[PDB]
Amino acid sequence: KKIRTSPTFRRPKTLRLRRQPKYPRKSAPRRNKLDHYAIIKFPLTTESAMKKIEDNNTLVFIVDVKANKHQIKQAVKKLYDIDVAKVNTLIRPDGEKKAYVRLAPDYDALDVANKIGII
Amino acid sequence: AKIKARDLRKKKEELLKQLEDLKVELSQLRVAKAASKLSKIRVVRKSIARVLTVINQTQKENLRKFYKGKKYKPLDLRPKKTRAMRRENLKTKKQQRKERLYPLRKFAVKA
Amino acid sequence: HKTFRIKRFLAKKQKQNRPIPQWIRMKTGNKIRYNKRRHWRRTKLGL
RNA sequence: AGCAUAUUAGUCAGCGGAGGAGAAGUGAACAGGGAAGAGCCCAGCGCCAAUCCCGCCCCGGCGGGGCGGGGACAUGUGGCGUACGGAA
RNA sequence: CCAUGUAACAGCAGUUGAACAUGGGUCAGUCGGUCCUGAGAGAUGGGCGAGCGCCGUUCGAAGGGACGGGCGAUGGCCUCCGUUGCCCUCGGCCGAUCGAAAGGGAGUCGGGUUCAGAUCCCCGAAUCCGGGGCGGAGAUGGCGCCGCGAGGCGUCC
RNA sequence: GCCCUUGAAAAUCCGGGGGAGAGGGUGUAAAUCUCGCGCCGGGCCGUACCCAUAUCCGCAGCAGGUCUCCAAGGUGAACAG
RNA sequence: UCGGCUCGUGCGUCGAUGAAGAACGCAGCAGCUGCGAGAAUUAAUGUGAAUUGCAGGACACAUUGAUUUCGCACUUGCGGCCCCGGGCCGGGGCUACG
Repeated sequence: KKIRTSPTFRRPKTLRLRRQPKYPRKSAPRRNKLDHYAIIKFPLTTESAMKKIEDNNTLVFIVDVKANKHQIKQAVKKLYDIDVAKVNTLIRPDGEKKAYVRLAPDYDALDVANKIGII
Repeated sequence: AKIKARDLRKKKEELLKQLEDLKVELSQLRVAKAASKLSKIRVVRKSIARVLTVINQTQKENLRKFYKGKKYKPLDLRPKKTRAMRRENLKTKKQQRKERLYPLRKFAVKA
Repeated sequence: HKTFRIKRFLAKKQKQNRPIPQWIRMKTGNKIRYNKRRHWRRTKLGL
């Protein structure tokens, strides 16, 4: 009751064990260094930034380059205890990343900016 | 009255709390960027460095106490002299018998 | 149309095209008198 | 004084591999004098797996001791012994 | 580039400048890349090679993936799927991979706004892809007790 | 019409054939080329400007060279002058 | 003349625990130099009141006390496996050949 139907010999499947290391190769996990305080460096305070603050309900920040929109949004929410509608990002020709964080309609970007220190 | 490592030598949660306070202070200083605050930027940065250094040293000394006596330990807890040094007095019974039967003698001449 | 690496190279080359701070002329052992300045038309980047 | 053998030259360039040293153990050698100085080990042939590697307990070149399981090994590990001889 | 300000350079000059100085400016699921393979480049097997390597690209035990069943997945403690080995079972070669900002490739438009950005910002109206509600669809139909009820029951189809 | 020239590939997407199966017992159940609504999400990188009798290459603000899109009236056959 | 050249002496120590080299970044206010998101340096020890171009260290008088990037691919492109947290997002650990 064992007949080869096909004329091709394939390599039979064999057991593949999961690793059970006798020691971790690293004593401790590497600490995350792109935390919320490292994500937002400082708010941009320029005439265009002030226009965005007072007209678009948008805060302008300079952020880390490796940060993405999800990380920037979460970091802003945690640092300033606020809600974010959306985040647009660009990388400036000097290499810094600039983020326009549009806040929720129920939040006044002017009051929040005053709390932060700008305007 | 800055932060000094001896005063930090404390539980992990309290050290993390102090680190978070320092991070908030540094963020406020960067937003502010007066002469006094512009000077405080470096003080707060070095205090952050000091607290993190104390945290890492405490963690690694605890890890070294933990893995002491174990045959296998993480590579960073293993001595790092030099790749060549990490890669002697055994004798065969024949050589041992040769040394025992014919040891080097202490002798003087012309006496 | 730029890549990320080319743009970062250009940003670094831009941040180096500024004059020396004036107060450096007041240091004790200062021999510099002005800035390795580059002009976009006079000298071309290594690309 | 051309040039092809020769010379340039086992040299430049090229490739591989180290160590604190390595390697050795036109046109040279031996003897002689110095610097230094140091000798040894297997296989094989014989006798007696006597050999090696890899959970628990006790003491910054991961070893030592005790206890118990797995493997290597008879297609040959270890001890004695290899030319100056060796064993009985 | 934009604004502001103002010896050398702009083969005369300049109250001007792509010059000099200071400070700003480039915002996307929908426009591209990213994905595809095209000529081709190039690993593994194999061969060659003193050797760094290079020849070769189909000339080797080259599948690691399939709804379905029981032991043990019990885990929420089994609705549906994170569970292992096996068969009842299937799964061929264009063997990895790279190669287009003009080729292929779903889906965003109108109005307004700046000193310098907008199919990217705002207002408005859409759309594509991926991931546990409501409605509709599956569809009310055909011996016989009361009934000429179009009443529900009783049964079968 | 012309070719002794016959004018990409793949990703990717869809229809069909077949029928293993699943569904519920008379009020529905399985299931929707997936039908109408409703809910959530779409990360990363580029994006300024010049694009050429001074922003590119030619040693330069050089009569050179450097791929494209749109393009009105008259005359006139006319993207001629 | 705080640089060379030449001679001599001692030592003679790189790297997957990831080197040499490269890139990017880091100062209150370009280069060189020094460093690595703890970035113009942290800790410790010794030393001892400076650093300095410019105001800006309560320097406990027990003067503790001044002086990163360079599993598959190279476009930050695309994954897979196991955990953790927040509800898909974020974090950690893995995943080269011989």
